[PDB]
Amino acid sequence: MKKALICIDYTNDFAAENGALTCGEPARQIEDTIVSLTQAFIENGDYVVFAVDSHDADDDFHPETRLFPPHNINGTEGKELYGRLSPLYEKHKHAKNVNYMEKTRYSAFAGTDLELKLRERQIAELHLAGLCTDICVLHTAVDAYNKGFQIVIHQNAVASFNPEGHEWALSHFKNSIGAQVAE
Amino acid sequence: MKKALICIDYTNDFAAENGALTCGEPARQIEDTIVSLTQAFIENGDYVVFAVDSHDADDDFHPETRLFPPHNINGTEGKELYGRLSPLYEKHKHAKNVNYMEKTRYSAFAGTDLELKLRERQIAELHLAGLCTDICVLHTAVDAYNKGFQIVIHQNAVASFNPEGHEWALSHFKNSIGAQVAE
Ligand SMILES: [Zn+2]
Ligand SMILES: [Zn+2]
Repeated sequence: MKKALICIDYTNDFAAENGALTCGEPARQIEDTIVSLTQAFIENGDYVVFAVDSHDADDDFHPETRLFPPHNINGTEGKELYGRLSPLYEKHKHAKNVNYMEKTRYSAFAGTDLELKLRERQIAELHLAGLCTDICVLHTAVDAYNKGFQIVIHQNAVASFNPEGHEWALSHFKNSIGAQVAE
Repeated sequence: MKKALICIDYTNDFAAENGALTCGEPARQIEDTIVSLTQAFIENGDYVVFAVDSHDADDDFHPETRLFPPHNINGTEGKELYGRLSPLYEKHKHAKNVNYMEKTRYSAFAGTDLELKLRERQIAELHLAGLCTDICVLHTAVDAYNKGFQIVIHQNAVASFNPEGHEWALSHFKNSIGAQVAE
């Protein structure tokens, strides 16, 4: 089918050692694999969306401001893509098949035009990568499922701080959502 | 603020011993709590939705069709509410604040008029109980979260066939989704 890759929240704040909300080693462990995956999609001409948590500094209306320290703030280094993913994007950010999409909830669909863009391009298969397996990847997958997309989870290109949550999520994807979980 | 209770998939097939997709004992273990909860909501005059999985097992177009045994099939006693929840419902089903709502995906919102009904009644706080904690309850909570509802999870009135999934889910509701997890 026509494919798209959604590369979720692979920012400094979620992966870097002093990430404002860092997932730590597991997050950095997938750097090479997710950079390779994303590059492969971009070079093969498939649709690639960098879906990135985006926060204003002064926003007492955002639900997450009740739960979390400031993170992925617009204009700060924390929001920048982590490691070798940041130059990849920089290299390709003008490409037609590359979309940088700011999002304000865990799911890449929520309050965005992701579905609009995907339908325009008649995309039927959504590949998911990024952080966290059992939060943003999960919610995105739930929306994708309910919206009728075929789903592929790249299990070596996703990670979470919580190993048990990561495991739980991969099993949920295979057994409940009926996604393909790919190595 | 205005409250509603969503009582999710508490049916024979998900709770009884011979149930087609039973969670077994944990699901039976919550019967007293979930019946007490639901009755308290009904008698207090709050909105109560019995959200019940309703499948045509004859639909190869349904994502679950080939990948789950027939469950909560219309007309079958497997679809009947479990234990004392069934006479409670039968006693109050006429009531203006009681709604029986069939659903075709895990989330109680997906393809239903749940949100319509909640808006009409100006519901601001959504209470969730039922089965399974990490499947239908989870998907329902993801949707409720993205749709901006305050969420209360009734810990002793939810259960899963998977203990690790159950614990993971309650921590997810409290920590990521910002729900109140009530004991
Ligand atoms: Zn955030
Ligand atoms: Zn079902």
